Amino acid sequence: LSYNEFIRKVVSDHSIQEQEKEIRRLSQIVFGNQNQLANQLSQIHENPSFTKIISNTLTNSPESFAKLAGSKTFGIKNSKRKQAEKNISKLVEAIHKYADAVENSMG
Repeated sequence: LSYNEFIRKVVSDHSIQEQEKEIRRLSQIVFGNQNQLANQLSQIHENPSFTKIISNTLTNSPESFAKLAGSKTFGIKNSKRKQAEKNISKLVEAIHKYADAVENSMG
């Protein structure tokens, strides 16, 4: 309702939106579905304290959520699979940034 408040909201809204976009881009690479983690994102949005649990699973057991993009044949990962794996770290970071932005907007 105040000018400074409106500015803070604009910036806050913006950082949320930019992370959502990057999460979609990275999810496409990791899982082949830019909305693969829609459930988890809305869960985090509702309660950002769930971010640690979800992030740990993504880091250590990503195929709990879905099969990774690409394939692995007799232990040999093709190029799509290698790119999927190499983007998990940045997907986790984007989810942490999203959670931080949501957590900050709440106050």
